[PDB]
Amino acid sequence: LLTFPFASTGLEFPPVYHELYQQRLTKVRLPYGDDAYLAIRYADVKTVLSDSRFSIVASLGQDQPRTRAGARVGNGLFSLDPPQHSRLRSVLGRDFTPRRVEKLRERVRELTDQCLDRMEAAGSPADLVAHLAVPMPTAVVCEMMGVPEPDHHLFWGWAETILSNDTTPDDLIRRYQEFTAYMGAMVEERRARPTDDMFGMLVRACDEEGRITEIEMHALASDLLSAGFVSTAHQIANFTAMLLARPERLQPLVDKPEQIPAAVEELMRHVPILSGFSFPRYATEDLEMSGVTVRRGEAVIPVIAAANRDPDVYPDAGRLDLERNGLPHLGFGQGPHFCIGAHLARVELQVVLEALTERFPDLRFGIPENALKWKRGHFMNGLHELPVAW
Ligand code: HEM
Ligand SMILES: CC[C@H]1[C@@H]2C=C[C@@H]3[C@H]4C/C=C\C(=O)NCCC[C@@H]5NC(=O)/C(=C(O)/C=C/[C@@H]4C[C@@H]3[C@H]2C[C@H]1C)C5=O
Repeated sequence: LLTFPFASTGLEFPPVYHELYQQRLTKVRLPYGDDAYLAIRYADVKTVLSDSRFSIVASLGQDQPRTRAGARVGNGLFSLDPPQHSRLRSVLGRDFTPRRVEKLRERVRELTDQCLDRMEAAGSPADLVAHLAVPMPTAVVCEMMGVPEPDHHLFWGWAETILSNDTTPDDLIRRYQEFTAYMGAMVEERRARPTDDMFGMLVRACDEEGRITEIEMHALASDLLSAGFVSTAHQIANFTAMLLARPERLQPLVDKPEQIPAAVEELMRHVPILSGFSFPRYATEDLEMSGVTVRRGEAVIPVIAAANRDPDVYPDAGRLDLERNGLPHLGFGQGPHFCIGAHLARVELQVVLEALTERFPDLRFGIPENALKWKRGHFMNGLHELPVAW
């Protein structure tokens, strides 16, 4: 069988997809676990993520298709189908609606400003990744939850083990052991004095309301502290890099600040954030997909990066047109597991571009472009460093 993931470097979209779009659904072999079909068409990836005939749970003895040694199993939102998924997620729901998240815009700019003060203080050329991409989204969610600043490094280390393809079940055991004790302390302390942060709301939901159990309370906090900043950090650098590599660099968004939200959406469609793939889904009944009968139990991988370049949904899909304003990308997913932080991420990315254009309109790469240190063979695509000058 065709091997997957496919060869690519940086944010390169590999040409093999232009072949597969014209072809029927094709089966592939993965680094670990069972084989799977590759959903790449826009409508198919949508069906995998939102049709109730595709379950995220391997309830038929499947060995999960994956790029990581130890399979991704736990008690959080990615381990559940509706309605069970829907009940647990509703514990967090109200805190991530657009109405709640628009309120954080001011603070997001505050932290973004503080990061750039430090970056500018360090002198040109400086590493945008270390000075902004990493600290800002980390600070945002950690202070949403109630995690103090000097412990941020701990949650970065835990998050990277989850996302590293060389993680064994043993490392995941270690992470789990270390994360449970740390959150174990915050629980005791919030039981000994309430606080108006988000982990404190989880403690009320477990202890006062009986809505959730202790391990569910822990799981939800793990989900948000694992999925909640590393992806944004990668995108801040990926987006800036895409923009700085063009002749006009940031000038168009300097000239037309009102077009920043669209640029954020276009970049979300264009950037192949993933080197691997997310969770496979499993057909719960026989069904037809791009000329193939997918049988009950068989796995299908939703390749978000290919959906976002469907040749019939997006004309000239390889072109980054910040005015494209195309049909809705699947970059935050779709259906039940559609990113709970989608708006927070849009807010974070919009503000970063506001602050960078208003402050460094002549931003530019600080090293030659071909010297850039793209991460090789990682789960997410991105940069080890992003030197910038101004
Ligand atoms: C650019 C930044 C981000 C991107 C590209 C992104 C993308 C995604 C995607 C595509 C999914 C669905 C994956 C699948 O269904 O297989 C997802 C799920 C999730 N994301 Fe995000 N996300 C981003 C930022 C965030 C932020 C800021 C948060 C903060 C809460 C977050 C928390 C989550 C959680 C908890 C889930 C699982 C939800 C569920 O299973 O119900 N992500 N993300
Ligand atoms: C740019 C967007 C990214 C996105 C960003 C973060 C998510 C990752 C982290 C989310 C949750 C999390 O760790 N919770 C702790 C429970 C343990 C449980 N046990 C596992 O082993 C496990 C995983 O490995 C999960 C991997 C998630 C892949 C997700 C990524 C897919 C892309 C679309 C579990 O869910």
